[PDB]
Amino acid sequence: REEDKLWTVKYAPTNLQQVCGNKGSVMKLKNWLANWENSKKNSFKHAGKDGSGVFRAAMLYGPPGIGKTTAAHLVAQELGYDILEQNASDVRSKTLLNAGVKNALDNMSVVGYFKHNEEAQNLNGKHFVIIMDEVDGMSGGDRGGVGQLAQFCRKTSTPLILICNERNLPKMRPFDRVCLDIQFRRPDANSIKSRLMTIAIREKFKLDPNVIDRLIQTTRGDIRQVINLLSTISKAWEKNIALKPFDIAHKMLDGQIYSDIGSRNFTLNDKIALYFDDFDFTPLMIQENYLSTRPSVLKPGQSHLEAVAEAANCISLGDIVEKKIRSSEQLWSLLPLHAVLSSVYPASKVAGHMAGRINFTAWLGQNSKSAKYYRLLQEIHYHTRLGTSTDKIGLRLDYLPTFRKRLLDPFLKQGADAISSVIEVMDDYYLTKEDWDSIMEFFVGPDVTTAIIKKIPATVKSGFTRKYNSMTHPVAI
Amino acid sequence: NLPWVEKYRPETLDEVYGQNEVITTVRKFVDEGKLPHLLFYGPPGTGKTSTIVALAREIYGKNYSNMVLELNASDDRGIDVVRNQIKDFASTRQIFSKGFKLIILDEADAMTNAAQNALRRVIERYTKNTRFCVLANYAHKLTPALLSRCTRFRFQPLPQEAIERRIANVLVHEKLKLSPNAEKALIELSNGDMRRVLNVLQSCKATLDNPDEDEISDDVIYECCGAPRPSDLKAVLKSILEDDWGTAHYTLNKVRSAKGLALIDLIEGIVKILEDYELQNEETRVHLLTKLADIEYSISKGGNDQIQGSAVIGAIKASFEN
Amino acid sequence: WVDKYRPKSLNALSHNEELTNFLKSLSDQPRDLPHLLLYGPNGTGKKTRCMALLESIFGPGVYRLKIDVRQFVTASNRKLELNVVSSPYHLEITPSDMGNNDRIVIQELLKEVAQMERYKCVIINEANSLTKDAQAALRRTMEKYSKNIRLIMVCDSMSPIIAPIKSRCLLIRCPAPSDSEISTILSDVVTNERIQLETKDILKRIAQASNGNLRVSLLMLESMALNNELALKSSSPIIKPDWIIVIHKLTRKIVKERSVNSLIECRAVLYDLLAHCIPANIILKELTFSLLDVETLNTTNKSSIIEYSSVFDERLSLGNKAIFHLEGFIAKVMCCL
Amino acid sequence: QLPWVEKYRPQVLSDIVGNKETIDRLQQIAKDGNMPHMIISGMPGIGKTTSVHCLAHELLGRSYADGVLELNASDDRGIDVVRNQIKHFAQKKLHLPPGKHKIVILDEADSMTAGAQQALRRTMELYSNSTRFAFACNQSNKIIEPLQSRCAILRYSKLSDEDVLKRLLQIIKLEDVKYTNDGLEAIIFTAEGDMRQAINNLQSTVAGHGLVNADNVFKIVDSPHPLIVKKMLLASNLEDSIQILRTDLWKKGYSSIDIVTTSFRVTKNLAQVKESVRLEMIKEIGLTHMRILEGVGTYLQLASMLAKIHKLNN
Amino acid sequence: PWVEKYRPKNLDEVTAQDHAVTVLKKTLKSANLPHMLFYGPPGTGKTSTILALTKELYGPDLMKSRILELNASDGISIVREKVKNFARLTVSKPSKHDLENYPCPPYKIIILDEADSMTADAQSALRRTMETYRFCLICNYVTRIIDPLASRCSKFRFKALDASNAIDRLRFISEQENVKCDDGVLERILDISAGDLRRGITLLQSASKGAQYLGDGKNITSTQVEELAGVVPHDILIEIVEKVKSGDFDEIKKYVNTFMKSGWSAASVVNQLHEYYITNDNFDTNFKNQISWLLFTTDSRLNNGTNEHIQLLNLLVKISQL
Ligand SMILES: Nc1ncnc2c1ncn2[C@@H]1O[C@H](COP(=O)(O)OP(=O)(O)OP(O)(O)=S)[C@@H](O)[C@H]1O
Ligand SMILES: Nc1ncnc2c1ncn2[C@@H]1O[C@H](COP(=O)(O)OP(=O)(O)OP(O)(O)=S)[C@@H](O)[C@H]1O
Ligand SMILES: Nc1ncnc2c1ncn2[C@@H]1O[C@H](COP(=O)(O)OP(=O)(O)OP(O)(O)=S)[C@@H](O)[C@H]1O
Ligand SMILES: Nc1ncnc2c1ncn2[C@@H]1O[C@H](COP(=O)(O)OP(=O)(O)OP(O)(O)=S)[C@@H](O)[C@H]1O
Ligand SMILES: Nc1ncnc2c1ncn2[C@@H]1O[C@H](COP(=O)(O)OP(=O)(O)O)[C@@H](O)[C@H]1O
Ligand SMILES: [Mg+2]
Ligand SMILES: [Mg+2]
Ligand SMILES: [Mg+2]
Ligand SMILES: [Mg+2]
Repeated sequence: REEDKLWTVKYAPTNLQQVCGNKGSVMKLKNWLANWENSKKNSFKHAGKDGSGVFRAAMLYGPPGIGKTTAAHLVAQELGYDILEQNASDVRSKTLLNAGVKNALDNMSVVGYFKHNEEAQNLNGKHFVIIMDEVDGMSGGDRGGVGQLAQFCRKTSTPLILICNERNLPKMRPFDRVCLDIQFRRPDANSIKSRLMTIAIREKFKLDPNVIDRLIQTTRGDIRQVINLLSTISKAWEKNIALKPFDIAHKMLDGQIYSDIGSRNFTLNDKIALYFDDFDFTPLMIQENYLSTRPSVLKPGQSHLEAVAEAANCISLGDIVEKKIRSSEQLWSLLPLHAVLSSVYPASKVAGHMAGRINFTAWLGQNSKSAKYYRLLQEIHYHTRLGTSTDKIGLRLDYLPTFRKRLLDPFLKQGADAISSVIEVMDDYYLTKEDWDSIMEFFVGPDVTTAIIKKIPATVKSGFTRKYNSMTHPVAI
Repeated sequence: NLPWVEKYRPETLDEVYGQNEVITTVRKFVDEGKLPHLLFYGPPGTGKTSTIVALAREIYGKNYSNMVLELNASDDRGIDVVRNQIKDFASTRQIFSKGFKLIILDEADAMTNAAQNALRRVIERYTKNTRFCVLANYAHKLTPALLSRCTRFRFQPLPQEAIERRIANVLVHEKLKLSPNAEKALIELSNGDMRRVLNVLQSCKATLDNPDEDEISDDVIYECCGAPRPSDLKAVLKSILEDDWGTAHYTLNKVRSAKGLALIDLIEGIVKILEDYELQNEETRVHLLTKLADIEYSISKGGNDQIQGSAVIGAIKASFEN
Repeated sequence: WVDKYRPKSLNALSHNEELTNFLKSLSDQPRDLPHLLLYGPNGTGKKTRCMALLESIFGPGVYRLKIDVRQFVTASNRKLELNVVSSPYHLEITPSDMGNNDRIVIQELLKEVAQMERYKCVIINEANSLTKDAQAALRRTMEKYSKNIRLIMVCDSMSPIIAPIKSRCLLIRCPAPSDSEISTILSDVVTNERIQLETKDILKRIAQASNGNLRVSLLMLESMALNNELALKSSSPIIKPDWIIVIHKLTRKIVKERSVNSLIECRAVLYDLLAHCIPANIILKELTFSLLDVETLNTTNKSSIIEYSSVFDERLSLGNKAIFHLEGFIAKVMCCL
Repeated sequence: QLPWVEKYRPQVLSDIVGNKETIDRLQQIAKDGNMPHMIISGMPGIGKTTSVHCLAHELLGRSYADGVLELNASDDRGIDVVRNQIKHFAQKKLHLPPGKHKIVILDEADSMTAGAQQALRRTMELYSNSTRFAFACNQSNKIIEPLQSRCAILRYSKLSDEDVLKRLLQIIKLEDVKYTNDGLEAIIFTAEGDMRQAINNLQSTVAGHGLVNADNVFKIVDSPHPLIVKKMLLASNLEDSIQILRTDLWKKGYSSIDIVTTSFRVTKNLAQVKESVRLEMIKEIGLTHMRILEGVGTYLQLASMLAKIHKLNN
Repeated sequence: PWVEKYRPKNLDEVTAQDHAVTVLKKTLKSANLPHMLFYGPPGTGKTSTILALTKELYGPDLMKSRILELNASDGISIVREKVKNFARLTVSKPSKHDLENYPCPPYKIIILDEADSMTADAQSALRRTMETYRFCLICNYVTRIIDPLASRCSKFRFKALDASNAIDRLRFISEQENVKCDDGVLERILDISAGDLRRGITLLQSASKGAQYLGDGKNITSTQVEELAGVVPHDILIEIVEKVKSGDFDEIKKYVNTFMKSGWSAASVVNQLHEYYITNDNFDTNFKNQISWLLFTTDSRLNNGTNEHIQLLNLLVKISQL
């Protein structure tokens, strides 16, 4: 019907110009799917202008709810292909994969044939696009699924598109080089904001831009979560169901609450209940914005800095308590204590007036970035272990400063003829281009490389790519 | 040949000791016939299992082997157990009998949160046709819902009268001679645990049964049980309090090495002795208790034992200077 | 560069003549080779000594090595497929990629490798990241298979090692290289690579700045040789890694400014350092040992800084979120100063 | 015999007391019909399962027996189940009013393994036209990220004291039992937000001692009396506190966990002392609690806790 | 290795433990050899006495047929399919040459070592497997094993050897292997390996086989033994205590940096410092109080797997501030 559908399904994209964010990856996937036929004609050996001609299959990965499935379905439908979809809700064991999909690997569609075959629209209507979605979600009930799908990544005859959430997971190791792996990222705030404004204009109801920015900060970029939360719909809504952590942070940091007249009106039990209001976001919010308030509860002879120091000490104690709690859930009884140490005591110590605005916690984004970079470093070590004899931690600590002087330092001065030397160097360690970018990504400090990598001309980078796509020395087993 | 734990197990209600407060209400429940879901919790070696088995035997007599399901700990603890065995035992009826069936779980506190939720759902489902009686050692490791669904019963440790009556009873049916101080030491060590008493009595029996008539002195009981002697404890405390560092260190090392004692019971006995001293200043007690608790918590994680022993000596000598 | 000139045999080691003598003495009895436990600071050349003892007892074919994958079944339904870098005569296990399956994977892989067939070597890299269950399983395997498995455990500061392990292997320590021997081993490299050294004081300077770290000294020499057109003169601006400079700037900001307005930037710098693959203990150690070298401080401030660092180090080793303890330590430092 | 918790369980959505904005949201949902997939998180015994049950009832009217699939912890929820049965139920044909939908209520969703939760993703995404999932979990952290992204999160706050007091007043009025105000205060103190536990303790008191009075409540709950704990914590001489802990609490066989929890819950309500001293005493009590939970529940730890509390109060 | 060549194979080579062999010789002449529970510190000789008694009472040829040895590997299926089967296998027929020399008892022997960290369900099955059909199980913590097992099994505490009875046997080894040692080396190997004995034998073997490589035939001096076990030598410890006796922060920091860089990388320096500061007779009581307290604090810090450099520097600074 019209009003019975969800907001995520009714407002889902229809073309490729509505998918917000990650335009580069979508364009790369579309170009690869379009030129797949020419690459098949040449036996998958001549990488044409993008190094994406030798890859049989593609792999989509990234955070949850970015548009992976939508983008894949839309780029498959736009070129006139026929979609054969398999997901986690189907038994993708080794025997069942051999039975069902292996037979339909190279065959032609019957629905695609009987659908439209008389008008000269496109010759790829009968061909298959096999979309293996949720490949990371294969449980223990699918034996040999990863290996059989990695084998399917080769010796195939139709565009195979794999979708996962954590590519650098060691379980996904058999997909090392046999598939083109493009990466989806958390879309910029502007695109999500524009999509929200469009949806709100269509639904005929206005919001404050501050509320939109706060929602985008809360959901951490999951567009699906944003739409599903907006569907719940104004001050009462944001103040009681949606943005509750911000209200908790604002109420627990008030100076008038911990005064004697105020404490007798708002006793400790109300503050602990305020913590229990949301026992998953209050400690992080408090740790985020406890040292940005002008106090009014300082003792007669206590400066700001030592009060903040005591608050941080109690914060560390509460973090230890939280680790002890989450180590064993059956210790639920320790939740009240974690209320006082993590949330109530520092706020009490440094309560007062908010200097500026209350910001959402930044620990989640930094933790996700740290996990991603840890997995990237482990993947780099998996390749370079045979020639360094160093630990996965000492590598980043010692080797990479020299690798910068070896890999990119020639490019800034020698120009574009030193490509052979740097390829020779990076081939003594079984290093690839994605590994090169991952290496350059890590350089924090005065040696930041994100500004210089874009400064160099694009012709040099394209020449490097096309020259590297020719020669390869990746075998050591 | 059978262990005294099983041989001297109460077969009826009247053969349990020191639990009158719960026995009267259990008798009221059984003669009224309104037996609800029970939670028997308390320190180990008290009589929970014996009490519930005796109650089941009294209620069902010979058919006890038919309507009583005695389950135990993990035993390949999957959700399949609570989902199939208990569920079919509660849902299916009984043959050639009248009344409600009984399921008794031993040490049901080792269940995870999911298992406890499953069990409380099963209890809520068939609460009209069967009654659950669960045993536990600590009433805090259980979900509050499962605790509320039933009625609790705390089995307080056995006082002197009950354990002495049981010593008399075990002396009736056995040819044994026991010294007046031996029983005093036995009760001081038992802490109110009948199981450990029956464990140590037969061990000392088999130890000194040369003519079947020797007198069980306190030294052999202390050796079989591995508990510190008050004389050695007081001697170590006096040596730490009065003598110098070398002498006190040597005495502590020789006492804890020539007997086979761990620092835990050393600290326990030492603080138990220090509890009743006539201290002048209170900061002494404050520092003593705090530092010895810190030493205990550090010993709990297994450090270098000589360092913690020297720290015990230092704390004792530094707290008793005011 | 650094891997180019690496000794591949006991004769090729130019450091610590005593240890090379002991190793060549051990390599004369292939029939009886006891389990070995090597300990010592990082960047000393103990893995090189392992692969050189292996080269001396076996053929030169030990250095050609390949990575394989083997599968095991855990308690749950998550059958693990783990990688291993092996050789025709030895194999290496680095129990850092997995965290809790240690006591299972170690014992299982060892009992499988013991039964494939004169023995085979298992080098356990980072033998200090093994929980007590892992070490217990390891000593069980050492008791069970003694005729086909010879463990050479590489570790550092072997305090977290259970005593039955220490008893059943020969302990060997590898002291850090003195600046003199570092000077000779750097002169060898600059001679083999025709580097135009102006004086010989730059070698001693690098040795002193490396703090007895051999591989760090070599890496720094190579990194600074690519900046002066392979002509190292007396004006040598010693270059530190890309993270030590940030830590020194943070230390200077802490010393110069003591306020929450600087604590915000300190937390930002800590975020930027942690998100980019740098552990917490390393950051804490570096910040502590850089806060004690400043000349503006007195003895009381340093004696308080070291105590606060010693407490927050345990608090870091006991918690799961590092930024909390790091910010707490920085706040306490600013409170003391 | 019949548990009062089951007999007086709310059946209409308006009878539920406590959270007001979320109950109003659910009322508007049941009045409109367009219900989305929803996770309901919160502390135990606050009305989560009852909420979704009355919601499904008011939504489907005379179709609850045909278009509602409930799976609690006592049922098999593996991979085979979520693949076969849930999918076959989502695809079922059913002629419902233009606003209503089918309902799959999964209780204790945090107990479902990750492998089983992975399979529900496309099942709940593709059939959003005739199937809406409702999860009821205690911890919203054990639910995988995709599920948390799909369905809206609804947190239930812990119950305050006036709401539980009003519910108990309604219960005692409809039950015609004698009571005293201090007995109701003891019930509120012991319940700490658990409405189910409050009703259960009230029924137990009424059935055991007849008159709801603080002494009978503290006798039947089998917990340290808050008055004696307050006297132990607020004593002047440390020797007095140690003697009280020795002869009154430790001798009667109380568990150390119970002693620490009662001390925590009494120090929270000690409105005579200041706020900072209360917070620091709670900090020391929590330190002792964490020490006990690690295997050492020795009397020495409680003695040290009392010593620290006395040193702080002095 | 010497640990297995000179392993005690009969009941009289053992000299350290004496209180445990007399009672077993007393029970020997009766077929009532019961289930038994050995416990104590490692390297005490438990397995030695077990193998000695099995060899004395069963014979050499039957060692592998009816005497079974099981250890702690990874289950319940092992017990329900093999260990119970191993318990119920019809015992092999001892030939006439065995009866000629060895009196055979009418039961089998099954040795389960390391019974400490076993699961309770396996124990509930194992008590049944042993009661319906002997066993000699071993652990080092009697608290972890459940009580139904220890009920029927009689306990034996294998006491840790003292420094007195441990020398002669060691001396015997020095005579049995023609190893040439120094004068004050034996008691050094004893104290460095205090408590356990097999580690002392391995240390002696390693020192002998190392010194023999030099071809000097010289007395094995004590510094070799102190270097093998990883303990810090006395000269470096003297340097440390001299630097910390009177020195500023900078010198202590530089010296501890040099130590952690090139010196002995073990964290056993705190043990040597404790021994030196406690056993000394030059420091007063108020000093030793804080010395012991600081050493205990530093040990508790180091036990948590933290960095040793920072903790050692903090300990040295604190012990210097006094
Ligand atoms: N770029 C986008 N613009 C607008 N809506 C989007 C966008 N990406 C996702 N959505 C919404 O999210 C819904 C489903 O997103 P999907 O792309 O299917 O999620 P996903 O990328 O597959 O991530 P998983 O599979 O759940 S881990 C769509 O129906 C849209 O409503
Ligand atoms: N009250 C009692 N009267 C007489 N014998 C008792 C009593 N309590 C324990 N025993 C003895 O101790 C043995 C063990 O008793 P159980 O009831 O099994 O222990 P429990 O109190 O139920 O707690 P467990 O078994 O340690 S979980 C019994 O077989 C008796 O021999
Ligand atoms: N707000 C409320 N108003 C009235 N009665 C309530 C309320 N909340 C809970 N109850 C009572 O508590 C009983 C149990 O509540 P449930 O919703 O089943 O508990 P729950 O929310 O599912 O939490 P669990 O199942 O323990 S994790 C209900 O049957 C009611 O009698
Ligand atoms: N009293 C003794 N006399 C002579 N040698 C002994 C004595 N006690 C131990 N040993 C030696 O030490 C070795 C240790 O053997 P075990 O009996 O297994 O020691 P242990 O106590 O079992 O150690 P575990 O198995 O780690 S608990 C023996 O093989 C002997 O070589
Ligand atoms: N005798 C030697 N001569 C030259 N270089 C050496 C020698 N010993 C070690 N090295 C250097 O040490 C580096 C290896 O260090 P490594 O053993 O990985 O450190 P760690 O001991 O911390 O694992 C090699 O790059 C090598 O150049
Ligand atoms: Mg998807
Ligand atoms: Mg019992
Ligand atoms: Mg529920
Ligand atoms: Mg042994």
